[PDB]
Order: sequence, then C-alpha cells, then structure tokens
Amino acid sequence: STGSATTTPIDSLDDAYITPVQIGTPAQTLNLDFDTGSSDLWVFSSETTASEVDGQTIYTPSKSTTAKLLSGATWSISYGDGSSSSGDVYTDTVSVGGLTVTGQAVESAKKVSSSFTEDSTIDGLLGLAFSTLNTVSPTQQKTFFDNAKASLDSPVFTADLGYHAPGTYNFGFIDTTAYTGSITYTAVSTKQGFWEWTSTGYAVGSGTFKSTSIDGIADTGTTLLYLPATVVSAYWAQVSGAKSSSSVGGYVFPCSATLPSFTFGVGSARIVIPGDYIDFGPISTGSSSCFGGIQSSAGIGINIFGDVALKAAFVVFNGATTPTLGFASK
Ligand SMILES: CN(C)c1cccc2cccc(N(C)C)c12
Repeated sequence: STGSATTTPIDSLDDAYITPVQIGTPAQTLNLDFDTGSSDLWVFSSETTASEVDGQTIYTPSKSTTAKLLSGATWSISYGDGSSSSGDVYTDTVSVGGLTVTGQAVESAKKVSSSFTEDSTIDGLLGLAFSTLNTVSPTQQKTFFDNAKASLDSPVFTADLGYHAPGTYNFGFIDTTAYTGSITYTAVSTKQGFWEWTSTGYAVGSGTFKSTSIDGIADTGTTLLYLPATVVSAYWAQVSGAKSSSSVGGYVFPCSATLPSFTFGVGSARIVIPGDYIDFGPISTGSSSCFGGIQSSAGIGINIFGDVALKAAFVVFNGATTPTLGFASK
C-alpha cells in the first residue's frame, strides 16, 4: 500500500506546513502538522477546554463509529519552544492520502498551551520520530508510520517541502520524477528517538567548503536551521550589518541586504540552501530589521535541520531495520 498527501504552508513565511488527515468513521478531516521531531498524534477535540480553542477544527470521537476510549491512558508533552499539550487517548481509524491505519492511537487535547490556541490553522500534530518518544502512559503507543509500516510497499516516507508553495508527503514509495540526480543516503542514530545524522561540513555563499562533523536531527516540525555558534557566526559575518540581538532572540539583519546561500554536506554530496530561504522578513510590521533563518543551537543542546534546510531538498526517511536518511537536490 502507499499514500500521498499535499502539504501547504500555513502563512507567507513558511512557519509551518499542514496536511489534511482523515480521522474516524465517517471521516473527520483535520489539518495536522507532520512532525519528524516528535512521536505523538494529538488533535484538538470536543474535550478541549473551550477557552483554549480559537478557530481550530476539532475531532469529535462521539460522532465516530470506530472510536474507542483507551481506558486509563493519558499523555502529556512539552516541545522545544515551551509549548505543551496533554489529555486522554482514543483509538480510531486514521487515513493519510489514501493510506489507512486501523486502531491508531489518537491523543485528544484536554489542555493546550497559548501558542497552539493562537495558531488557528493547525488542528494538531502527527509525530513521525521513533515510537520510543511517545508520551502515552502507562502503555506507550506507536506512531502512524510504525503502525502503517507492515502494509507499505517500502518502509519509507519522503518529505518534499515547498518554498512558499505546497509540497508532498509520500508514504511507501520514492517518486523518481520529484528530484534531480542521485539520492545520497547517510546513517541514522536512533539512540535519542530522533532521525539523528551527521552532516559532513558547510560552506557560506561561494566560500570554500569546511569539512567538519555536525551531528543534528531532521525535524520537519521546526521552522529554522539551528547550528553551532561557530558556524552561525561565520555565516552572519558575511552579511553587512547583521548582528545577534538580545531583544529579538537571535540574529537579525538589515532588510535591504542580500543573503548568501548556505551549503551543508551529506556524505560526499552538497545541498545548497538559496539565500532567499534564509529571509524570514521584518521582525515587526514596518520594521527595516529582518529575522534570520539560521540561528545558534547553543541554548537548545541539539543541532536542528528544520524546514529551512529540508525544503531545499528531496528527503527520504528510510525506516528499514537499519534506518537511513536520503538527500537529493531538486
Ligand atoms: C522575529 N520573529 C517574529 C520571530 C521570532 C522568533 C521565532 C520566529 C520563527 C519564525 C519566524 C519568525 N518571524 C520573524 C516572524 C520568528
């Protein structure tokens, strides 16, 4: 079996991407943020504190004939950005792009933090990291990808994210017409529950490539690219007037500047992020100070290849027994 779904940026900055997901019988269609950095499938629901819902589509398990309460199970999650959600758990049928999993754990939200309530375009998260990070207690649950693995033609999904444009998530097959050239595969460590890999270096603009190992995670759920302080300082040194700002929380640059590209290594291959992808626009409406897409990982503890890097490539997440990550230009 296979599945295929279009993913669409939520705003003009590509802050996140949403993908329609069918849940329940008859289908209730919610727009979920596919997140390779977490492993919980949770949704706004009819059990959400009414005051914490502002425009989201809610899942209503009482209107679904296949929903079953997973008795006693609860879940609680906090994300890197300080956002949080928790609640109880149903099982139900979940289909993504024609691909169906029966008995999927669907985590319903009793409480969500302020950032989730404020974002009315995101009805929930669909986690695609390894199931060992799933927060359901006392019985940890499987991700959609893990439950669908048995029925897939190939145990892979691919992320083809668009730059200010829609893109595609595919399950169970690799589209040969979606990328140029050959895919370079690199080893993944599952030690921490993430799609964790090691980049082989970087280059700023048309500068020379610096061979150096950068351990990081492939995270479709994080907007920006977060790299070690030395690398990020070398990039922003090339932009006239760029500076790190305490007030804003990261590097900013004069909006009138042109940004150089940024290259990262995947084995012997190179992925080039166009400078336009690194421009996240004015820090406030009307400001002449613009926010940068490459920021320091120093205060995070982990390097993150987020949407800024991933949207420059065709990315294969290979969930074979020995997992690997594939990168191709496009
Ligand atoms: C400056 N600013 C508004 C921001 C601050 C912190 C994180 C951000 C992440 C994505 C986009 C942003 N924009 C510039 C809108 C961010």
